[PDB]
Amino acid sequence: LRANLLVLLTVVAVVAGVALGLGVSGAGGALALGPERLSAFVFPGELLLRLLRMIILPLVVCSLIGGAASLDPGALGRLGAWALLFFLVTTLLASALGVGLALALQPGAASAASKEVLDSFLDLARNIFPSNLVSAAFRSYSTTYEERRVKVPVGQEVEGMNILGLVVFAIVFGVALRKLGPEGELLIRFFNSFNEATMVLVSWIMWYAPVGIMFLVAGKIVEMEDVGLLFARLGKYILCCLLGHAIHGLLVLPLIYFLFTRKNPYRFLWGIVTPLATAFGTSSSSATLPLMMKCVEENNGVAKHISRFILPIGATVNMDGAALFQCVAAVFIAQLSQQSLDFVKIITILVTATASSVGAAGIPAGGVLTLAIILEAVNLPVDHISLILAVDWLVDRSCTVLNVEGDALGAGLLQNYVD
Ligand code: NA
Repeated sequence: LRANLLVLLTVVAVVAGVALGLGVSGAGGALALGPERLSAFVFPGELLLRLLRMIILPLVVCSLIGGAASLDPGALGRLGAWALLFFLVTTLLASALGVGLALALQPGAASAASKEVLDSFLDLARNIFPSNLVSAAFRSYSTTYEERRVKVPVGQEVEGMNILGLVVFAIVFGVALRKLGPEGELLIRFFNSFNEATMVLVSWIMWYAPVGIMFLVAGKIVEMEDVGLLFARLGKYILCCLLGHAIHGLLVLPLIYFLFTRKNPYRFLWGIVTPLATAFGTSSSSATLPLMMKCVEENNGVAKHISRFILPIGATVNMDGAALFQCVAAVFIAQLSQQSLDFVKIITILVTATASSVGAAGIPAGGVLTLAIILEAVNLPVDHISLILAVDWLVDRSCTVLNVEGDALGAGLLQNYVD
């Protein structure tokens, strides 16, 4: 049966990728391979990432326009308000859990070894309302400084898709098309057709997902080295992050889903195994978004409009795992510096992590850079980020899995709420 066949292929691909990476590293690794052969070996994962990122723009734009244009403005507003409330509550719970685990386990007991806040939030506001749509299709506004010796911000458009601005524009355009009446109907049809066509492409790219995922992990454990030393250095911190992610994903979110929707939450999770493993392989929520929409619509009973309206918004707003990681890292650095944490400091770490989780730049370091602003919100040293960079390759993937899982569970919860 194909639904189980794809899951079996994905699991086999992940296991074989880990085994192949360990074998290649044990046979000589990158030194035996060389940089040319290393890039050639990694290439299929890069190809999968390119295929996933190619169809992000038409999928998101058409899906959001169709979803907004298919609901009454009051109903759409209420649905969006409920979705935002769910996202905020889940992010707060994730941050609180991360802080609690970091304080309980004390990963900083071993002691064996940028952009401003206001500019970051102004950049977020600028990215919400893009200056140019075609430019927003592949560029985002970022603030840089010039020493005019007082530094002043300048800002320019740097590479990287502006998903948030496209999402906002698509929602507003769908609302306008709904308001038009008959005149807009044709356009709605057009966009709907376009979206369906993109879905067909996904149904093919999905079948290449396992073969890529294997390589996408194998090279990732071949490029790295000194696994034992890094684990001996940061075992407590890695355990804190991974345990927080596991508790939030396997206990808290399914508990909320069961409380609000009496159905089995793990049966729901079984239907999105492939997008979750794709998120782990790629470490990007936007790239695994199309597969998650496909699985949520097909494997689960979520309605088309609800899924295509909630999942694109959550893919940019809901970042539970990132908030958990940032809170854990901030607390860990606080214990490293022998500096006690105040209750006000806990409140502000929670609030800052939740606020800065929204609208991630999307680059692999985007979370890490975020922590810097966080560590500039409350006075803590920012050099220690170096050791955090030693293992970010795995923590980021663990974060991405949780980011997309929260989206899927929220879509299911809202679908039940409408029912
Ligand atoms: Na997300």
